[PDB]
Amino acid sequence: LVPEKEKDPKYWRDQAQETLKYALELQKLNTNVAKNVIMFLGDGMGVSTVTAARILKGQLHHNPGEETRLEMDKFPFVALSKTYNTNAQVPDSAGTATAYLCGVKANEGTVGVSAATERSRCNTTQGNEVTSILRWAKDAGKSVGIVTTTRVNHATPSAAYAHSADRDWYSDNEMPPEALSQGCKDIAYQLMHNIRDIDVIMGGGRKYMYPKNKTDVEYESDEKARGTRLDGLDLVDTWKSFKPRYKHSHFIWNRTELLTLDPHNVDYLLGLFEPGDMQYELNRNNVTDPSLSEMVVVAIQILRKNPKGFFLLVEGGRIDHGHHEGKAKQALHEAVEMDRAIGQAGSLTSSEDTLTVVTADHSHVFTFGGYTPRGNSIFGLAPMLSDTDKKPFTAILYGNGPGYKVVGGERENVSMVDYAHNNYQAQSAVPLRHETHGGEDVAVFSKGPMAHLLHGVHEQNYVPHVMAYAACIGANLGHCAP
Amino acid sequence: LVPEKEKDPKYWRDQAQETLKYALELQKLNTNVAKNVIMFLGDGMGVSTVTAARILKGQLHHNPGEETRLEMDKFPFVALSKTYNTNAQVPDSAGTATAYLCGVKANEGTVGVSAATERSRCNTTQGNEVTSILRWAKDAGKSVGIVTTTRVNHATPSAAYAHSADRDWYSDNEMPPEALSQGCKDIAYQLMHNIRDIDVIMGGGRKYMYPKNKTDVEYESDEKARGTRLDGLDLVDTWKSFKPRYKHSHFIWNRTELLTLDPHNVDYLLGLFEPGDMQYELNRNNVTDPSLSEMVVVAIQILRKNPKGFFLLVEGGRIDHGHHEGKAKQALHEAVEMDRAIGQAGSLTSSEDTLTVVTADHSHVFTFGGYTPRGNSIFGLAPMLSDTDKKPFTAILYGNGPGYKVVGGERENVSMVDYAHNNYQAQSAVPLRHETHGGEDVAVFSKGPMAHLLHGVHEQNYVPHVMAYAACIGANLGHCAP
Ligand SMILES: *[C@@H]1O[C@H](CO)[C@@H](O[C@@H]2O[C@H](CO)[C@@H](O[C@@H]3O[C@H](CO)[C@@H](O)[C@H](O)[C@@H]3O)[C@H](O)[C@H]2NC(C)=O)[C@H](O)[C@H]1NC(C)=O
Ligand SMILES: *[C@@H]1O[C@H](CO)[C@@H](O[C@@H]2O[C@H](CO)[C@@H](O[C@@H]3O[C@H](CO)[C@@H](O)[C@H](O)[C@@H]3O)[C@H](O)[C@H]2NC(C)=O)[C@H](O)[C@H]1NC(C)=O
Ligand SMILES: *[C@@H]1O[C@H](CO)[C@@H](O[C@@H]2O[C@H](CO)[C@@H](O)[C@H](O)[C@H]2NC(C)=O)[C@H](O)[C@H]1NC(C)=O
Ligand SMILES: *[C@@H]1O[C@H](CO)[C@@H](O[C@@H]2O[C@H](CO)[C@@H](O)[C@H](O)[C@H]2NC(C)=O)[C@H](O)[C@H]1NC(C)=O
Ligand SMILES: *[C@@H]1O[C@H](CO)[C@@H](O[C@@H]2O[C@H](CO)[C@@H](O)[C@H](O)[C@H]2NC(C)=O)[C@H](O)[C@H]1NC(C)=O
Ligand SMILES: *[C@@H]1O[C@H](CO)[C@@H](O[C@@H]2O[C@H](CO)[C@@H](O)[C@H](O)[C@H]2NC(C)=O)[C@H](O)[C@H]1NC(C)=O
Ligand SMILES: *[C@@H]1O[C@H](CO)[C@@H](O)[C@H](O)[C@H]1NC(C)=O
Ligand SMILES: *[C@@H]1O[C@H](CO)[C@@H](O)[C@H](O)[C@H]1NC(C)=O
Ligand SMILES: [Ca+2]
Ligand SMILES: [Ca+2]
Ligand SMILES: [Mg+2]
Ligand SMILES: [Mg+2]
Ligand SMILES: [Zn+2]
Ligand SMILES: [Zn+2]
Repeated sequence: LVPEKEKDPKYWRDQAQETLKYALELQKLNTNVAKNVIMFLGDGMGVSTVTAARILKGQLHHNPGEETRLEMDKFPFVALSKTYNTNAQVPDSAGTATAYLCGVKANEGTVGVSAATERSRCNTTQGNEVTSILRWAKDAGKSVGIVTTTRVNHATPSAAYAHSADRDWYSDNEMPPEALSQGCKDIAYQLMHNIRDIDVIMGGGRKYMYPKNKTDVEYESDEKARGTRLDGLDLVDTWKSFKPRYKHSHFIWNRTELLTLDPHNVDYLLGLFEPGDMQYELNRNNVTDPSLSEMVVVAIQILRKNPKGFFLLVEGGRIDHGHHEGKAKQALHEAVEMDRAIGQAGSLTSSEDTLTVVTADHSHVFTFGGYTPRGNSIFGLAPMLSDTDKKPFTAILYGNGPGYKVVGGERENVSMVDYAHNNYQAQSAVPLRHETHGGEDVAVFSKGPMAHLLHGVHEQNYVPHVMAYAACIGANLGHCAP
Repeated sequence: LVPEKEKDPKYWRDQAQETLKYALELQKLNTNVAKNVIMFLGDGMGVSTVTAARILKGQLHHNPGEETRLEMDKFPFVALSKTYNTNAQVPDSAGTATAYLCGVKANEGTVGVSAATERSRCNTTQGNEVTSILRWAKDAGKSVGIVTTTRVNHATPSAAYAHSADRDWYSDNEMPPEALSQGCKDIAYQLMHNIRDIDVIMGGGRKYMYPKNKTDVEYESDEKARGTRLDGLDLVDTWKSFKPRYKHSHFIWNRTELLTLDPHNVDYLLGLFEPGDMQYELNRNNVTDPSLSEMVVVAIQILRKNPKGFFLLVEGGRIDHGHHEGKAKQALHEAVEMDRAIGQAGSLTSSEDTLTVVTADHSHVFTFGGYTPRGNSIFGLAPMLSDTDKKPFTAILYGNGPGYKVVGGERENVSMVDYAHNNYQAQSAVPLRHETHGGEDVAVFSKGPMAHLLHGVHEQNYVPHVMAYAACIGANLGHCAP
């Protein structure tokens, strides 16, 4: 390939010098207070995923891809974070969630409780609850918002509002008899009850709000889509029942309604768009369900109204479930979508008053290599066959996962399959039903007020302490001297 | 496990707040000029590797390891860098070397020349040479030094002094006939000939300095270790012949001589401790060959004398051949050794005048996962057996390494192997003679004067432009503007 400009050294020299110029300008720091704080979480968005998603964004624009700049690559400050859990070398989504949201690391499986709480032991929850940055923001008067493509009671969003001993306790249906008897409340219940005045809530997880065997509006025929609540409660009503009557509060379940809403009119918005998790972006129906980008836009429009500010938590989410199934095309595409929503949030907010942080809870066993040439598709094959089995191999390869396919002592001859298909599973070293997480460190991109405080290699619990300090919320309100 | 201190939230909160205080203290930036510039290059040290080497270091101290802090983890500033070559999506060791040393991105295989030079096309070299930061320093009066565990003529260090159309041209013995007739000179020749006043040069690669069929001093019996220069030159003598007589210039080949040298006496040092690349740190002979840290200590002592300053290029090196051979235990120990050398250099220099940068040329398809518990050995197994083949699997798994083991249609039952052996090769998805590189981005840790300028995600060619600007060398000397 080699573009003709990339053959000339002056091109690279000017490129670096201009980057040097801006780097020198960034010595003048943004010490302003963070009126708003927005946190993007790519579930499973390791540095390997970020690079591959960069190539994909550019390749979808008929470019080689390596030289493309993701919206998160345009953030000025980058830092790594150590994801290890108190119990787990390779962490889960729940324990990490307690770290970057509540400011404390916890055991695998727990949500919003310290390491003293034992998983599935409900009687150890009491006294060990840890509040999240969401609460600190609402307690400081700011509006709060949660947007995700996974269930609203999934592990990543649940750490914002709930304090449960097990992340699997989505509704009272999944709770064991002892847990209910000890007084534990399910995650869905805690969504409406813990913090009642949560301004914006959008995402999947509809079935966990309606009583059991109740028929779902979008899929009335689906037995899976039926409600799960043994309590016989309409939590959707319970949502508005805690809201003041004089305040306009709407519940929506499909995209047509979402686009029709006027943000100046809506003071509280609850949107459950699917019984379970929302579909992948490659499988989304254009008319019925909304994309993450549009969902983030309407949220900011609603939340911008509060003069005290707002906190918004967005989760790409589905990247995790994508890597879990070994379908790199699904996961990588989800990552590009979140990047678009990050760029849109840049047009809806100002860098002077809004602190934006893009990070991930953990990495994955996703590997992308094979000495591919410049421009070679991110889902493409290696240039040469393996010296051993004389068979070609994909550039994308997983360590462990369901992509391991060995036919009778021979690895799959990939030249005859559709490896570019959306649901193709790259080869694996160890067969597993689902691919595992990764203990590697993840990146933290930060732009805005006090983003230079997210420097270097530090722990994962450190991230929310920076945001809270910049916004003058939480425990350390020293950024604004009284 | 669950450390008892980590069960209390106040522990994490205090620790995070402490990180905040120093983060704010780093708002006072280091605008001093860089008298000295030290660059550590972990050959193949991806984000997956730094985390694993972190776990290893702490575990060698009978600790869990995840909480351990590598010397590079204590650097204040981290940044990601784009490694792609002009010809290759997944880069090689040579083209990357041209970027972070000479400031321009190049084709795979070319060293010290721009993207217009074609691999093995010797007649395209003239006019396309790009100078390195090593040259800018020696042209600026500072002493210069190269320390590596690979051959002194290998790909990574060669970009410092040489401008060759092919990295395989170690000596004239490996050069094709047309290259010689077109006037191309080998790398080893260019080491002594391109830059005559290179103060310190240490590493392997003896055979490329001595005439053909000669005898290696350490191994008189090995025919492979016998010299290879068909031109019949003693490049060691060529070294001293260019050095001034009034300046003391010593050549050493074993550890006993190196530790006996007095740095106050030595003005020029050439130390070749092996015919080829030096041994792994796990197989190094204590008396004959020195560790990288020992080489760095004495090297810094010699170069510190120059009052105008010094530049030192260090390469852990053997990390790459460790990943290539699929033996993670070899590579990881190599990485920890490089980290120790970073700590040694930290006491020998001051952060006020010395800019230290640690980066990598590329990544590897090396990943570790499996939801292992806290402390589980980095070379240990997963907690549970795979649901598919009902056999255990190692935590470390390679994408496409030689570790692929199928015994009669089934992957190897690892309960029967010594996965802790130093030469064990973790399992892979695709069998190859050597494991491939990785298109993932690498980290750049920076401490010292103007280290805050290596921020965010930028290209790989940008690293030397920061160092040159801080040291007031190269084209842009505006940092010391009158
Ligand atoms: C993996 O499967 C592929 C099938 O896609 C095998 O490669 C295929 O090889 C056949 C012959 O071996 C090729 O068909 C024809 O071969 C003759 C050679 O005499 C030639 O006249 C034709 O031009 C044509 O190539 C076929 O094209 C080729 N397919 C591809 C996609 O390359 C491959 O051998 C299998 N690998 C192993 C290790 O079994
Ligand atoms: C992978 O290798 C391991 C280790 O050789 C195999 O596990 C071994 O399986 C045998 C079955 O013949 C076990 O023997 C049985 O053990 C229990 C008590 O341990 C007892 O109920 C029986 O009387 C019988 O002796 C053996 O202990 C076990 N070894 C270890 C170390 O766990 C495993 O089967 C191999 N997997 C495959 C798929 O071949
Ligand atoms: C709406 O979604 C449908 C299907 O999900 C898309 O329709 C495709 O349109 C392209 C050309 O635009 C055709 O090649 C495909 O065959 C169509 N597929 C189907 C199943 O109808 C449509 O592009 C989407 N519209 C958007 C995203 O605005
Ligand atoms: C999405 O949801 C709205 C929910 O109201 C649906 O619109 C309703 O349609 C029924 C009859 O089907 C009418 O009686 C209601 O008045 C409508 N509601 C509103 C607010 O207009 C709508 O059908 C759905 N849109 C899609 C794409 O399914
Ligand atoms: C020199 O290297 C040797 C390894 O060759 C180290 O001594 C080894 O100690 C272990 C510990 O049980 C023994 O298994 C080996 O047999 C020993 N080998 C030899 C050759 O003594 C020794 O500690 C090293 N010394 C230093 C100063 O690093
Ligand atoms: C390393 O190098 C030194 C010098 O090359 C070696 O010391 C020599 O030892 C021999 C005996 O084998 C003597 O005849 C020479 O006079 C010594 N040279 C000097 C300059 O003193 C030494 O043998 C080597 N050490 C090792 C472990 O190989
Ligand atoms: C709660 O649970 C366990 C029994 O599962 C028991 O150790 C203990 O007595 C109870 N209380 C606390 C505070 O853990
Ligand atoms: C360089 O190399 C080849 C030698 O085979 C020849 O075609 C050509 O004349 C030369 N090209 C240039 C630009 O010197
Ligand atoms: Ca829907
Ligand atoms: Ca030796
Ligand atoms: Mg999630
Ligand atoms: Mg090398
Ligand atoms: Zn996760
Ligand atoms: Zn390399």
